[PDB]
Amino acid sequence: AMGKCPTKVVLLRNMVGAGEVLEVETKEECEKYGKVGKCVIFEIPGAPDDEAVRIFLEFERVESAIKAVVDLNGRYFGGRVVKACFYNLDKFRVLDLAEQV
Repeated sequence: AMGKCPTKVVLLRNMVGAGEVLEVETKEECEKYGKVGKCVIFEIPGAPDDEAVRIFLEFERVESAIKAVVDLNGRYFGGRVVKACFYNLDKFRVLDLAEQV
């Protein structure tokens, strides 16, 4: 599974439903793990409520991404259980953000 392979890009699922609108706020929260290159919120218009909103964080170093996944996977956030994993760097760069993880 793509989600298990360590990269600089972290995918956060089930952090919020559709919607609200966060990119600056999540990015600011994830600075504790290290420098964040960018943050992309992608909404799948399907879609199960715990998979509708994908939040991507590209860290400047892989160390920061790993720390974030370990710290946030399984975390309780406003009644929701967050799923954190890695995402393929190449897929992220061409904005192919709907891949199975």
